[PDB]
Amino acid sequence: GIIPKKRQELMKWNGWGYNDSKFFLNKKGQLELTGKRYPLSGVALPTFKDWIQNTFGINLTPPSIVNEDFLHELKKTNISYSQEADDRVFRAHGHCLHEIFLLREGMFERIPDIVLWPTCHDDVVKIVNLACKYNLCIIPIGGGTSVSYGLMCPADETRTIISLDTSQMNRILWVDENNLTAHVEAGITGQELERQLKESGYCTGHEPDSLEFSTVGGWISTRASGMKKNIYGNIEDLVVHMKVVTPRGVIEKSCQGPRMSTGPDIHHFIMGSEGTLGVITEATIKIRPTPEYQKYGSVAFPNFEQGVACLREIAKQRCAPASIHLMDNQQFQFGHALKPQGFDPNQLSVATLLFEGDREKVLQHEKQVYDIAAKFGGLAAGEDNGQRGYLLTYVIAYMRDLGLEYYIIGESFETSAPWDRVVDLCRNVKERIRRECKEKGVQFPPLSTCRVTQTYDAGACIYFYFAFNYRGISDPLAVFEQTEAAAREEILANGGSLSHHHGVGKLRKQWLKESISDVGFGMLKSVKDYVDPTNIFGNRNLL
Amino acid sequence: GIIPKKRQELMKWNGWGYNDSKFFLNKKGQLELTGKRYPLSGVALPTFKDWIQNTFGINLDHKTDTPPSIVNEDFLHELKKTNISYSQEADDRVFRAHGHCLHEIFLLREGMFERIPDIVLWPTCHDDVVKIVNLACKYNLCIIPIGGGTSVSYGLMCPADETRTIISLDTSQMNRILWVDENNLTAHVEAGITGQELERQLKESGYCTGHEPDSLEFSTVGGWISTRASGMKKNIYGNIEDLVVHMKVVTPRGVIEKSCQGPRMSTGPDIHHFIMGSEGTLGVITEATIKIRPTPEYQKYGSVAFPNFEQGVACLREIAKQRCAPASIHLMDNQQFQFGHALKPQVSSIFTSGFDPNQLSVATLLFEGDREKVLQHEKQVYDIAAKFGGLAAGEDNGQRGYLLTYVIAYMRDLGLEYYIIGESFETSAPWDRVVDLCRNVKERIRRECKEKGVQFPPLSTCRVTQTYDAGACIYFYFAFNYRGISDPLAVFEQTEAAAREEILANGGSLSHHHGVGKLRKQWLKESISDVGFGMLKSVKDYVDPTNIFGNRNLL
Ligand SMILES: Cc1cc2nc3c(=O)[nH]c(=O)nc-3n(C[C@H](O)[C@H](O)[C@H](O)COP(=O)(O)OP(=O)(O)OC[C@H]3O[C@@H](n4cnc5c(N)ncnc54)[C@H](O)[C@@H]3O)c2cc1C
Ligand SMILES: Cc1cc2nc3c(=O)[nH]c(=O)nc-3n(C[C@H](O)[C@H](O)[C@H](O)COP(=O)(O)OP(=O)(O)OC[C@H]3O[C@@H](n4cnc5c(N)ncnc54)[C@H](O)[C@@H]3O)c2cc1C
Ligand SMILES: CCCCCCCCCCCCO
Repeated sequence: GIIPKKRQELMKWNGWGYNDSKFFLNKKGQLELTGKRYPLSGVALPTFKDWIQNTFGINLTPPSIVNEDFLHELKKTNISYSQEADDRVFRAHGHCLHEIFLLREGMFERIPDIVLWPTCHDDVVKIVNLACKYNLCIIPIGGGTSVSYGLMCPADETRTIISLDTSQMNRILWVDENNLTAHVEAGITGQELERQLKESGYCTGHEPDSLEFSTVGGWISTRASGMKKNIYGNIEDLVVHMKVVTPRGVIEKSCQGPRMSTGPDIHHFIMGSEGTLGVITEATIKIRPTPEYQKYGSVAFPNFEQGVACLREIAKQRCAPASIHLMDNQQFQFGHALKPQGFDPNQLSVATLLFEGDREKVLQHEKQVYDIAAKFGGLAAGEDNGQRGYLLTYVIAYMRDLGLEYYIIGESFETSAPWDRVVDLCRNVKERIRRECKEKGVQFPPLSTCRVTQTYDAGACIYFYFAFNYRGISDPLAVFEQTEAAAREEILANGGSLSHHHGVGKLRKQWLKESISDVGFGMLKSVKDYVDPTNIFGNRNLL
Repeated sequence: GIIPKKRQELMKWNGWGYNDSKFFLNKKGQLELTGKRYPLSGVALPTFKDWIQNTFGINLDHKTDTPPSIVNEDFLHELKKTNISYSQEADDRVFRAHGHCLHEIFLLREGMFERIPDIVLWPTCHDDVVKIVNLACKYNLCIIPIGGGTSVSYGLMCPADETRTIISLDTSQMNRILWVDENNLTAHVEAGITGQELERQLKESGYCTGHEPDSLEFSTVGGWISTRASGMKKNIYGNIEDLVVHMKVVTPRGVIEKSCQGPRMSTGPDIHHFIMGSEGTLGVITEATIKIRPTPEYQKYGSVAFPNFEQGVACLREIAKQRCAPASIHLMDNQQFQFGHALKPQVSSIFTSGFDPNQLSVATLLFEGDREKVLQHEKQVYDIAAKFGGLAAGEDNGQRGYLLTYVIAYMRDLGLEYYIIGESFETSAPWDRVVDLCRNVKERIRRECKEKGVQFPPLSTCRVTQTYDAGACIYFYFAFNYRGISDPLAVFEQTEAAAREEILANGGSLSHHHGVGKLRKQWLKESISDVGFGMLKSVKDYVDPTNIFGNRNLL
């Protein structure tokens, strides 16, 4: 769980995840994941090659510029640092298709000048003070999992850029059993956090698909949302306290009250601030007893529309299981071709379910969902379609790399939307993608798939996957980037949000002002100018 | 429920609630409420008098010019062209010069305010509010919004040295439901609508919000958003921050509004949270989208008696750990149990004063939802309560407590008639501090009162009113007979400030829901840190550069 300083040792320098885990062909011509890390690791997938082929129509460095007297004072602190090219390049990007393309086939315009590794809050304080005194720029990094250009260094930033890496600041400080909270350092990952709590009988239940690398400070910065938010909350519900180092000083509430009325909630000034205001160093998070029992389920529907109506009714009755997804036909089959070993199969849709809690509770809940689903032509579809629909959110980032080795570019994007817009939004957005690809000269209809991933009282989170064979297409990236901007326009035109959880970074900046209004934007600017008047936190996300 | 412009016609000008509802001595010499509004209205309460007497040491036989309107003539000329209703009448202005703190009421009964609004305006829509804010930029005016006037933090008090013309911008005529969306289960409303009228109107379509603060009869959507209001059934429905899905705000800089109605976003820091808790300092909230739910099938009341307060707390904690809190659960201490008891109809004899009865505590419970779920739930909660010595004290005690919430504020006026000053205050605290905080804060109150030369021990009681994962809301009530005391307001105000220190020192917050206003300003920086304070200031300075919104709450 602890990220070592030298990341490339165990992680891919040009891709998602670990070095020891990549899809290859076993000695039977079947796709299989390498290594021993996962459930699916070493598990052969007889059907997956046939799925790719049929679906896509295929066969199968800048110098370190640093002030010498700053550097001298930094030697005195004993904080570990690096000016090595591979360290700096590793931290120059997140996991946008664009950025991954560049790493494989080119170089970044700008990369951090030096990497620093504080181990505690006081080290962060020194670093922020040094950056004030010497006029440095700080971009914080935790997991490096940003999908929003949130870690990209601005091309024209001429100051020394410090990549402030939070990975060695990763302790559980205290677990409070009476209040059911855990106070942690911001660089701890989801994986390591859960491993450690579990040993004491607790969990956080915060499970973003990137939990392996993505950190507590990253979740707060980007307003992260987890797979089981229906039980545990999204990040804004989980956090009860935080400590933040800004150029102006340290933000921290004086007490750990569960809920306050003491003016506008300054925790909300920091959540969603995407590295632009300071460094979150410590956070207090709600914890829970480990669930007794878990069960997967799934449900088939005659079409997408009926499935959507069903999830809505589920949310209306306020009995969503720990997690419920709805997949459209394409994705269902994407998922179906992940197995080892009527209704109109064009439009047939599948919901996946995950229940957790005490056993007779789960079992009693499971019967309540199926009845509700019965009303909408849904029939129980069994456990293992359940399991593997989820593992489809979890390995996908491995698949994207595989895709790239065979001239396939793909990405995901998401929106939230009100319940009465979901059906039209999905249909119109998937179609917009097909139309744009045609018009740009893509020879094969792209993969254009969506799934509903979160329900709320007022609406849903919608996930989209988009991918095409770039065969005899001159410029594959830029076509892609244009198609994805068009899909955003389609999303906003259908009443969807700029983002549900990924965030804005530099990728969705141009839309922020209309989304939050001019004055809204102005309010954000005015906090930035007060807390960080010299713009030390100059990743230039959001504004 | 639509507030008329001239409030004093229906409402007390020197106290809480309606004109037709007050306590009095009936012809049998027993305390009774006049009028018909409440379930207790017109019901004799034989034992109340004794309790007052036993608890306060009074026999109950012993009872007890305005600033000119300064307004610029050309502004006034431009205001006439808008057709926005206004008044410069003294009684309209005095009405809107206060909330419901003890100190303010005392003043209304025995003196006059240093400073009251110069003019009252009644916009009926969002565009009116924009005209008024534009007019105040142009003419250098100051604006204090008011909705229900139920602030208990000095949130509405006009600063004495404010020299500009003060506009009391009254939102009571902005009260419509603009749309009820049944696919999305949301309602879009104008900010001036009251809890009571909002629910009444949703009910006709099959809906409710379930936000029920004790002041719902007067308090408003805009008000709730400004003060971060908390309602009794937040366990089911959420507090104000969970209920609001969208809002529209008018500021001197322009109009704050998100472009979409998504349930949840990651588009930077959530600007809704800049406006919730702003207490009138930034602009007028004009419109808001709120979650609604189908009207619950069935409601059920319950109660449980515990050996002591401590065991009761431990049970509440455990209910929260299993996450099966009823729609509402209150744990009241012994004194409050006994007070409840004084309000039953059975007339005792005049020669007449396995649980120990001056130690036991009572939790009151309310469940709502589908009949079937309610009943499983009820049974589940009692099973837990039993593991803590809890025995069901029955549904009539449950129903009684939940009715008495809306009549308690009328009791304070009664007390003031007989030389008794009292006030409530609240805090939120971590689970592991609740027991000590309650004990120490109550004991601090007694010590303070004795040391300030109060003859008779004060009423010093508490209840736990909300449970959360991380803690609880605790509600205090504090009251004493001030006969013989030289400076009673000063004594009270000093005691309440010591209780507040005693609260902070025991791990509790500055406020769970009443908020800061001008009453708790001195503690804010330390509560939120200097930089936290700094950040709020920077938004105020951007959104309201010339401090048009000049009630001076918070900062
Ligand atoms: C395969 C994959 C799956 C994903 N699944 C999910 C998901 O389920 N749910 C979800 O919400 N997101 C998901 N994401 C997006 C991303 O993981 C989240 O936004 C994550 O929270 C970012 O955390 P991190 O530690 O990697 O932050 P980083 O990538 O390291 O940084 C993100 C932003 O936060 C700033 N920042 C980071 N740390 C701090 C700090 N401590 N103090 C101040 N600023 C800081 C950075 O400067 C940057 O702007 C996924 C991404 C990938 C690639
Ligand atoms: C007996 C009693 C019981 C109470 N019970 C509760 C309770 O259970 N829960 C709870 O949370 N509170 C309770 N309160 C406190 C109070 O009702 C709440 O704080 C409520 O939110 C105030 O709303 P209001 O409409 O009366 O606002 P007002 O007092 O009229 O306004 C309060 C503040 O908000 C401003 N304001 C009003 N409208 C707007 C507008 N639309 N835009 C911008 N600013 C505005 C005012 O200028 C002032 O600063 C109680 C008060 C009393 C007296
Ligand atoms: C082999 C098929 C390629 C499909 C492309 C889909 C890529 C989605 C990965 C992005 C990760 C964000 O959640």
